[PDB]
Amino acid sequence: LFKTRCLQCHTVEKGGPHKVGPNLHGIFGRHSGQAEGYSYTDANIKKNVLWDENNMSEYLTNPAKYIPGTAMAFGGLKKEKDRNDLITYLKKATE
Ligand code: HEC
Repeated sequence: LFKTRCLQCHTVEKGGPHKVGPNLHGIFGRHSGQAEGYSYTDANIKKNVLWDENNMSEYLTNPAKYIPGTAMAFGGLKKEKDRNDLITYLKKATE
């Protein structure tokens, strides 16, 4: 899932040297995009959007990825239940 869904930017482990989406590492009592990313440098962290929830279930279930209200163009994925397994994997990795 994560491998092709949401690998391009993100990671989950290791290095986080560069670029992209830094790794989420744990979405179960997180507040915003918070990791050893730098990158939240002008929004989300200041908002402090709590990630331990129900609205997230929907927001992550859909190709939308946003507890804070909004949007879409991660971009025509669609479907089913990729998030379920992903959040499962993060549970096993984190919890
Ligand atoms: C590359 C274009 C991305 C894809 C594909 C997905 N995400 Fe993402 N995400 C991306 C970045 C660069 C960041 C860091 C902050 C920023 O916007 O600069 C994020 C962050 C998140 C977060 C943390 C909360 C936040 O920072 O807003 C979550 C919970 C998240 N992303 C989830 C997520 C999921 C589940 C995706 C597909 C199933 C996904 N993202 C795709 C960049 C990109």
